[PDB]
Amino acid sequence: PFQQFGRDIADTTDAVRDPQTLEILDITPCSFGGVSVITPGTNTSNQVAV
Amino acid sequence: PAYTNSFTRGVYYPDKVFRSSVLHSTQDLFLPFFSNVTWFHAIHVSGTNGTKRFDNPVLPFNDGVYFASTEKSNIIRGWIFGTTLDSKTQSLLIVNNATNVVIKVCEFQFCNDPFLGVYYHKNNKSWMESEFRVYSSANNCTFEYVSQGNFKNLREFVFKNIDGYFKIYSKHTPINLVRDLPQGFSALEPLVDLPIGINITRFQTLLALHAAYYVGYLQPRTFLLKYNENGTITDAVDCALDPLSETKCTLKSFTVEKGIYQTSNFRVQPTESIVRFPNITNLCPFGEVFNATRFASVYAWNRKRISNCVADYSVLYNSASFSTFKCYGVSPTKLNDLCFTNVYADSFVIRGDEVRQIAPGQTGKIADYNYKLPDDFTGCVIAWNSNNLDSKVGGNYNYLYRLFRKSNLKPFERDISTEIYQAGSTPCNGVEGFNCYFPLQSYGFQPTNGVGYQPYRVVVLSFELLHAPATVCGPKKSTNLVKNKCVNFNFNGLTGTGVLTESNKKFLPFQQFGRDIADTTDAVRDPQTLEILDITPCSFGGVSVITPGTNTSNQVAVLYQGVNCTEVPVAYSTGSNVFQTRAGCLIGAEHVNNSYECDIPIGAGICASYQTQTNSSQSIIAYTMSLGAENSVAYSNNSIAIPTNFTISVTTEILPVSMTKTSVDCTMYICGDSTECSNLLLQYGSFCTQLNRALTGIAVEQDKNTQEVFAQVKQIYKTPPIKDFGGFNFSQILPDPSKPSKRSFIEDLLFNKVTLAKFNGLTVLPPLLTDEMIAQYTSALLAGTITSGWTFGAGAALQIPFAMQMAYRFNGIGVTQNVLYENQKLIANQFNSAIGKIQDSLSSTASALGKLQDVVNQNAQALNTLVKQLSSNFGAISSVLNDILSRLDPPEAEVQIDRLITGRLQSLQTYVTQQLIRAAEIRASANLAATKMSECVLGQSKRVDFCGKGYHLMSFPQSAPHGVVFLHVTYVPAQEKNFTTAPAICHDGKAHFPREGVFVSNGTHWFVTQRNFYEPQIITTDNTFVSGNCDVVIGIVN
Ligand SMILES: *[C@@H]1O[C@H](CO)[C@@H](O[C@@H]2O[C@H](CO)[C@@H](O[C@@H]3O[C@H](CO[C@H]4O[C@H](CO)[C@@H](O)[C@H](O)[C@@H]4O)[C@@H](O)[C@H](O[C@H]4O[C@H](CO)[C@@H](O)[C@H](O)[C@@H]4O)[C@@H]3O)[C@H](O)[C@H]2NC(C)=O)[C@H](O)[C@H]1NC(C)=O
Ligand SMILES: *[C@@H]1O[C@H](CO)[C@@H](O[C@@H]2O[C@H](CO)[C@@H](O[C@@H]3O[C@H](CO[C@H]4O[C@H](CO)[C@@H](O)[C@H](O)[C@@H]4O)[C@@H](O)[C@H](O[C@H]4O[C@H](CO)[C@@H](O)[C@H](O)[C@@H]4O)[C@@H]3O)[C@H](O)[C@H]2NC(C)=O)[C@H](O)[C@H]1NC(C)=O
Ligand SMILES: *[C@@H]1O[C@H](CO)[C@@H](O[C@@H]2O[C@H](CO)[C@@H](O[C@@H]3O[C@H](CO[C@H]4O[C@H](CO)[C@@H](O)[C@H](O)[C@@H]4O)[C@@H](O)[C@H](O)[C@@H]3O)[C@H](O)[C@H]2NC(C)=O)[C@H](O)[C@H]1NC(C)=O
Ligand SMILES: *[C@@H]1O[C@H](CO)[C@@H](O[C@@H]2O[C@H](CO)[C@@H](O)[C@H](O)[C@H]2NC(C)=O)[C@H](O)[C@H]1NC(C)=O
Ligand SMILES: *[C@@H]1O[C@H](CO)[C@@H](O[C@@H]2O[C@H](CO)[C@@H](O)[C@H](O)[C@H]2NC(C)=O)[C@H](O)[C@H]1NC(C)=O
Ligand SMILES: *[C@@H]1O[C@H](CO)[C@@H](O[C@@H]2O[C@H](CO)[C@@H](O)[C@H](O)[C@H]2NC(C)=O)[C@H](O)[C@H]1NC(C)=O
Ligand SMILES: *[C@@H]1O[C@H](CO)[C@@H](O[C@@H]2O[C@H](CO)[C@@H](O)[C@H](O)[C@H]2NC(C)=O)[C@H](O)[C@H]1NC(C)=O
Ligand SMILES: *[C@@H]1O[C@H](CO[C@@H]2O[C@@H](C)[C@@H](O)[C@@H](O)[C@@H]2O)[C@@H](O)[C@H](O)[C@H]1NC(C)=O
Ligand SMILES: *[C@@H]1O[C@H](CO)[C@@H](O)[C@H](O)[C@H]1NC(C)=O
Ligand SMILES: *[C@@H]1O[C@H](CO)[C@@H](O)[C@H](O)[C@H]1NC(C)=O
Ligand SMILES: *[C@@H]1O[C@H](CO)[C@@H](O)[C@H](O)[C@H]1NC(C)=O
Ligand SMILES: *[C@@H]1O[C@H](CO)[C@@H](O)[C@H](O)[C@H]1NC(C)=O
Ligand SMILES: *[C@@H]1O[C@H](CO)[C@@H](O)[C@H](O)[C@H]1NC(C)=O
Ligand SMILES: *[C@@H]1O[C@H](CO)[C@@H](O)[C@H](O)[C@H]1NC(C)=O
Ligand SMILES: *[C@@H]1O[C@H](CO)[C@@H](O)[C@H](O)[C@H]1NC(C)=O
Ligand SMILES: *[C@@H]1O[C@H](CO)[C@@H](O)[C@H](O)[C@H]1NC(C)=O
Repeated sequence: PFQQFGRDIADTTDAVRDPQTLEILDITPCSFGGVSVITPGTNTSNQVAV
Repeated sequence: PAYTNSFTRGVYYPDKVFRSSVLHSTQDLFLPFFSNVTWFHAIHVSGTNGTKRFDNPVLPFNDGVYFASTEKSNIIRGWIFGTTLDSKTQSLLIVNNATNVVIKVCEFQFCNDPFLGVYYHKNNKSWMESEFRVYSSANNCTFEYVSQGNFKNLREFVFKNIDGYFKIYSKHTPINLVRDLPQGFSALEPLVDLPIGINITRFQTLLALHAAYYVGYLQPRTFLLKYNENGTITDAVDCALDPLSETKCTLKSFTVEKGIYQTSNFRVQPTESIVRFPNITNLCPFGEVFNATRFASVYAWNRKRISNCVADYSVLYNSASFSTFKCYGVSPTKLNDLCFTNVYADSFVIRGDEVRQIAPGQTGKIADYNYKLPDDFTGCVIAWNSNNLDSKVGGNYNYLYRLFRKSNLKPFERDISTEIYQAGSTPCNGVEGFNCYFPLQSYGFQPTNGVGYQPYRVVVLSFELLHAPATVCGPKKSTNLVKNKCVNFNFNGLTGTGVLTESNKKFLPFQQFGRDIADTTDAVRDPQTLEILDITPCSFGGVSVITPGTNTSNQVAVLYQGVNCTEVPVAYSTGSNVFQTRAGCLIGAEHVNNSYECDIPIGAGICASYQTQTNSSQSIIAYTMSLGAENSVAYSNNSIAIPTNFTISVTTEILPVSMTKTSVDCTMYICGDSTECSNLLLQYGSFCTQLNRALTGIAVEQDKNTQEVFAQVKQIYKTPPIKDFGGFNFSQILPDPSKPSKRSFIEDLLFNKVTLAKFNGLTVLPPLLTDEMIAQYTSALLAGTITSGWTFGAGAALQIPFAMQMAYRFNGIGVTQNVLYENQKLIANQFNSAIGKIQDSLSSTASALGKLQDVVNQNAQALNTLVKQLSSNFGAISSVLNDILSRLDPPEAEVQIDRLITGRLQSLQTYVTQQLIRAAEIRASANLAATKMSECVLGQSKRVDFCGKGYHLMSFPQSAPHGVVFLHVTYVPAQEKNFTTAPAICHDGKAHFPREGVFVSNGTHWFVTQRNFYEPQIITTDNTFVSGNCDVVIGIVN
């Protein structure tokens, strides 16, 4: 009951609480990064891959 | 009186924050632990006796107070929190019972202290007989709010104030124990925080006038805070309280282990600052000028330049001979030690009414034609009247003044010229009168005039702030002589902290300063006397605290790094125990004449430890550092020793093989979906483009090292499930068929030790080989070194029989397969025992993984940095700068974000510099690991003593988070067979030897053997061949 905000070991927001009703919650960042292109040599064809 | 101290209680939650399973050395306002507190007996009298003075429990709100009285009826109601209570501050009233409160903030002008009458036939909650006075003041109500007896509970409350807003903390802990101060801890949570807007300096309790009890204080300390798995305050430790307080603070652990730890440096404060100057005023024109025959007039005010000297004007003030020592622009005080460009001595005579005219902004005939002070108002008035020193009967009008001119005098214009004045039109030519009068008149003053119209002795000082050198400076305040004690000195410009001791040099007249080889302040010469001085910074050094692990008790210790004892706040396990040595002013450790083996060196050769000694025990002992003790094995010219035994000990020295392969979304890291920040960082461009380039180069370089050190052959190999060796087996390292992944137990113990460690751009690139597949490799590597062995080098898993695989390994340090073939069963049994000791140590001594767990520790710590310099906000007050950008006007926001982003680029270049230097060190380590796997696992190097401590017999890879263990199987000799020896034997009148062999007899027979084991044989021409001569050989036997 003494909790209004949250954080975690690495000082990152671990949980936030709806301040109008009390239910467990977590925050996991959406994409976790990552945009790269696995394409073969452009001397070869243009069939791309992501 | 009685002054029993309080327990570890007195704490509240730091602020409006929650954060679980995590420790914090958070800075806020706390009651010091174990500080002496009161035991206030102000309790009621009884019907027949029970009397006492019964004075009031009163301790002013010194930064905060802790309340720990365990009543049994709680008749105390008032909680008077007023800044002063003297009818001028809104004293908030608090009355408490079972968790509900009424609130009022009225003033207080009570009598004595608001008191009641406790008697018979009354007093539980109601009266039926009234009494119980409640009201004593009513002026304003600026804020308000409405909601066996053996120690059933405790009503304790901590009170603190920040920014005016006040936080009540209450927690009615059930403490049935009737013994004493409960040796435990439980914090206090805040119900209502409300902004009274006034200081709190005093709190006082309701009483009456006509058994545990505690009340303490608060100081701006800072605590280590521990929150349990369920997330609540359980135990806390200070920083500045004891040496172990700061030990825990700098290690952020309730379970600190033994060692020295940097805490701070004892910035020994200088006792006094030594102000000093030349010996005398050095010909100041002020002790000689005032007594003069006659002054000059105002139009002819004298000019005696002041320079190349000092003047002490304070002694003039205390001579009480000035009618004015007030300065305009500058102040007469702080005119002493501050000096100006050019100064002049001007002596002359003014009128009392013309004392006004000589002042900034003041006008007059004198101010118009006789003297003007330029509008850069930096001037003074110093004078005294002359009715007693320049009085003359019949009066003196020799003091004149100019009275005709067209405009004002120029700055500092002294005019004596008699240029022909003509305001009018006609040339006067002797016709003088209307519009032709002479431009000179006198003053015509008598001694009998008023003091204003009386003569004045006036000397004014012109303090011009010109571009020329300033050479009229301040007075003397020396006699601050200092010898061998740490002080500050001030030789008018060149300073130095520390001591001023006579030194062994000579000095030169033109010289005044000093220097040294490093071009820093070394010696100074007294301007008032000739003395060959020295200056040395006060103490510096350091404060590295020695202590055993906090699993052991709180016997604390301090150390001063190589500094003389000049600070001794010492006060039967302890006592007057000062001992200075080469380490410096060591404290809290009895000096020991003997020196056992060192554990934790502290500086210059001392190791303070925590062993036990017998005298009639447990204390901190130090000694001059050593290693074990001295050893003395006699080293003749014909004596050897050779081991009849040995050990196969798998020492575990490990190597960081990779890093948490973090990338940086440079723009997004700096600018998490923010428009102008992204724009500006793209405009800066090249910076984070090459930072990303460098970190990608990191990623690729360490995963290619990961490959070559593991996929040395890209062809994977899987260990056959047929684990059959008769004892040589690798149960807890070889993959277990029944396990989920094909790891083994030691991997499990490594993994569950990830207790040392993605929202803020900490983009964790997955390893090219994750747990399961990095294990796939490492298992393949183990399979290769157990089955294919060294021939794994060239892409072909050329299997070899293992029983001869470690035979060739032993030959890798020149050990013939004999000892293996005759001891392999035991060799394997103690191999398994060594592995079991490894697992037991890694499950029982975390320092066994020490350096790798540490390197992972600062990997995570560097990531946490990268996160937390966003807190290092440089002048902003939010983590991500986008809201600061939104907080200012888009041009003004552009301006502020300019230098926030420059600081952020500073942080970027910093972090990447540390990451690159880690990359370099870990890259050398990676090539090291490659060499270990290659020259040490894919074979066996004749390269001695690098595959872990001691020799190398075998080495095994196995996964680790961003690392990899190497089971350094070292050969270490055990026995000492110290019988005689020689270079060779002249058995044929000439030297003898095999490809290599020491000739080491038993006396009974001559024995020849290797040089790492005792496997002797007799001299025989088959092995120990014949070469050399017996002509000049030294130490040989006939
Ligand atoms: C700044 O300028 C002032 C100007 O007066 C100097 O004051 C004089 O300084 C001299 C020497 O500097 C003083 O001579 C003193 O001699 C004493 C020895 O006593 C014998 O000799 C005297 C000579 O008359 C006999 O009468 C006497 O009976 C003895 O036979 C010393 O003990 C004195 O030492 C004191 O002063 C020096 C600094 O001068 C300090 O370092 C010492 O610790 C000690 O305090 C001194 O040498 C003379 O008496 C002074 N007279 C006056 C009127 O001041 C200052 O000395 C000068 N500043 C410095 C640093 O020299
Ligand atoms: C180099 O150093 C290592 C350790 O640093 C040594 O390892 C030790 O090896 C010795 C070899 O003997 C071990 O000694 C033990 O002796 C026991 C004696 O038992 C005999 O005698 C009793 C009567 O006293 C009889 O009842 C018994 O039947 C035997 O006739 C042996 O029994 C021990 O054998 C072990 O295995 C058997 C298997 O069944 C068990 O039953 C036993 O209980 C026992 O566990 C063993 O031989 C000694 O224990 C080893 N050290 C350690 C720490 O274990 C190397 O030997 C040494 N090399 C040299 C050359 O000295
Ligand atoms: C964080 O702290 C919380 C509070 O301390 C922890 O809650 C614990 O949860 C357990 C599990 O239910 C409680 O266990 C017991 O409760 C019984 C009551 O018995 C009666 O009611 C139960 C239903 O609850 C019923 O099945 C029985 O037949 C009875 O009808 C008590 O009698 C037991 O003594 C015990 O209290 C705990 O009470 C509660 N903790 C306690 C003891 O404070 C929570 O789990 C914590 N989280 C952790 C550990 O991380
Ligand atoms: C604890 O104190 C509070 C406040 O003094 C009490 O709350 C009020 O008590 C009065 C009687 O003293 C009632 O008339 C009110 O209805 C109560 N509630 C309010 C004002 O909101 C409370 O009764 C006290 N409880 C105990 C056990 O002493
Ligand atoms: C509060 O205290 C009064 C006394 O001041 C209690 O009165 C007692 O009542 C019991 C009856 O249960 C008598 O046996 C005692 O002799 C009384 N005490 C006297 C007359 O001094 C009252 O019961 C108490 N009430 C509570 C709720 O504690
Ligand atoms: C290696 O050999 C030893 C001894 O022959 C085996 O030790 C067994 O370990 C298990 C572990 O749970 C015990 O339950 C057995 O009692 C031990 N002794 C046996 C089976 O005789 C070990 O299992 C072997 N490991 C491999 C991989 O073969
Ligand atoms: C080798 O050392 C031995 C002893 O350490 C030497 O033998 C004698 O040593 C003592 C003291 O060192 C001398 O007083 C004797 O004169 C030595 N005797 C001889 C015959 O030298 C020995 O000299 C050393 N050198 C060699 C080549 O053996
Ligand atoms: C395209 O490539 C043809 C064959 O080269 C092969 O494929 C490339 C991708 C490389 O892997 C190379 O080592 C292989 O041998 C060429 O015949 C052709 O000329 C190339 N066309 C270009 C380069 O424009
Ligand atoms: C507690 O008692 C000790 C012993 O007399 C005393 O030195 C100390 O000053 C006391 N603490 C106070 C008065 O805060
Ligand atoms: C009553 O108690 C007080 C305690 O302050 C004590 O001094 C006094 O002697 C007691 N009365 C009698 C008659 O003993
Ligand atoms: C204490 O009083 C000063 C008076 O100048 C005031 O400025 C300050 O804000 C007060 N502090 C608190 C916490 O009310
Ligand atoms: C603390 O832990 C070390 C670790 O081995 C141990 O040697 C020591 O005996 C322990 N002492 C106490 C008091 O727990
Ligand atoms: C500390 O004092 C001693 C003598 O008390 C002196 O020899 C030593 O040089 C001093 N330390 C330093 C750093 O000068
Ligand atoms: C030898 O023992 C004495 C007795 O305490 C001690 O004072 C002295 O410092 C010791 N000497 C050394 C070199 O430790
Ligand atoms: C081994 O060294 C000791 C000296 O500690 C010596 O007394 C002994 O004689 C030596 N052994 C042999 C066989 O010479
Ligand atoms: C030396 O000779 C005796 C008698 O043969 C033997 O018992 C002993 O083990 C031998 N020692 C060494 C070190 O060779």
